[PDB]
Amino acid sequence: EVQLVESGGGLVQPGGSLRLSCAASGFTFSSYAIHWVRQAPGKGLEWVSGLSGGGGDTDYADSVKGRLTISRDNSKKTLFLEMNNLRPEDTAIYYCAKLTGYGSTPGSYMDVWGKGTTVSVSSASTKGPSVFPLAPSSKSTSGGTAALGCLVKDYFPEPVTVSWNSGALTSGVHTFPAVLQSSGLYSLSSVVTVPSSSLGTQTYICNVNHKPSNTKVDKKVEPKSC
Amino acid sequence: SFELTQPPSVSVSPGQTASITCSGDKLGDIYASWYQQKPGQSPVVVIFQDNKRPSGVPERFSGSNSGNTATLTISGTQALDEADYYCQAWDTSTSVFGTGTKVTVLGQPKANPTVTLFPPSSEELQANKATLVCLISDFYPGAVTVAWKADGSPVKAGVETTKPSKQSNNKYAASSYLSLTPEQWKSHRSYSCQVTHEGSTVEKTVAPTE
Amino acid sequence: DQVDVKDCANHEIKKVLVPGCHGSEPCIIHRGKPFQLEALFEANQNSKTAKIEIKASIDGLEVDVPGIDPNACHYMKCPLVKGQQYDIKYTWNVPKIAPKSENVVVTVKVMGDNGVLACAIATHAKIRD
Repeated sequence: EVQLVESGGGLVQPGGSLRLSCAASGFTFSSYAIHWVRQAPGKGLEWVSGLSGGGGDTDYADSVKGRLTISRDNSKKTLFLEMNNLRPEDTAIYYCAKLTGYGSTPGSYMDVWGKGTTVSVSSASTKGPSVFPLAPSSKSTSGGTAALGCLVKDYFPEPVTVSWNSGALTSGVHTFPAVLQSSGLYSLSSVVTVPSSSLGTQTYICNVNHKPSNTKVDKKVEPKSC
Repeated sequence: SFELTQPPSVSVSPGQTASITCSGDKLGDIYASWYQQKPGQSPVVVIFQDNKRPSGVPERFSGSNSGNTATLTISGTQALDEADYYCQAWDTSTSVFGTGTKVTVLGQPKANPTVTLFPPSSEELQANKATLVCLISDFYPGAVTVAWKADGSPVKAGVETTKPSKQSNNKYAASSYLSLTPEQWKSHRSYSCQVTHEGSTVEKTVAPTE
Repeated sequence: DQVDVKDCANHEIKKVLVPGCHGSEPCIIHRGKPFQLEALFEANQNSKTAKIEIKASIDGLEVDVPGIDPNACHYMKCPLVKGQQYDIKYTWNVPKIAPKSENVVVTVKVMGDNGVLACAIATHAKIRD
């Protein structure tokens, strides 16, 4: 019944601005304080801002103080977070969270949280991946298995989805988590452990899709030749 | 603002009681709550006022705030309890969250990694760049140390290793990439990816090939 | 009897009694006669202090409420112990020249050492002779 729905995140250059909304339902919105809590990739929760039910008490964290402002529209049952003059470190997923009361006190707890919305701040710009073949080992393996794959390198932003043979092949496929480099560009690899006997006859194409850059790349991976 | 310090990780055997601690200068003067964030999901409260469990949260979860230390206590830990746990307390108007304690339940037996090392590609090399890829699969529990070697000697720069993720088999996977110039690649005779897990070192090697 | 107020904190205030008023019905404060007000609340924290802050409004316009003792520790047992229940009995003498009104919103916030102790708004006070 109780539901919060966030929106407004996006890829933004340093110094850019975003407006986050959190649309609530299933409770008397105005009777309850609602707070923002953010979480950088692979890190812990950081409290950002809060606001009493009446919009009376704005409170911020020293880190975001001056650049973020919080607000309510009670008729619309919605919490807002206007983020300006954004900084890379402000890159994270931003959750809104209902408190158990009208006001922040030591007893207060966050009883409900949205699914979150994602803010990314980077001097990077959207760039599709370069896709390189990882040809199968000439020595194969001790077993009759061969490992071939594709290297998805230098892409921004996430996500990239990799399919083999247009999704027909799902057996030995193992796409790996991506790595954020010094460049601020991402790179990932997908590998398919396949029968070594098939290499000559059977064709493997990897389908690398990057919705953000509106490009899909289809690389055929063949054994390397001298 | 005041800081709450929690252990970075707690590993527990199935059915063993886990004990996460949260310490602050004066926390017995205030109330402490606890949130559980399972990967890819939003946080959820499990203990709300030092010693209070929300209707719905399993009876196994308990709390305390004596000695300026708050203590979550999951008795009979199961594989469902396997998540990141964050304590929280109020510095007047500021919500102070703890560092985070990742609880792992050891339900699988120890599993050594499966290393796969691909050399640079003719396509990359033609682009005046060169990247070596070390893919790591099926290891339990989820901790690995990568070392790269060039002609059998430690390499430092270019190494961008990822973070142990969990596969659908509940074993863990990781990658590591070594960037070089085409010339550096050819100047040596072998690069190797040495993966150390549970005291056992698995090594794979590649070499420039005309 | 028991009066109705709206909480502006975290539900620490349990019951609020004003002699001879009831629920959400007009509650008549008389100029020049002492006004008494009892509250039952739960301490959300250890605190040695308790400061009362009043903001009140008369027909929509803010008003300085005078001669209010800000120290609540003069009216309950202090120090406060986290999780224990307390019974405050506050007495404020309404000045003779206090302006009469049929629309009165009063907000009372109590601050402690570690944060807000309690908060409530009351809309049903009426000032008369």
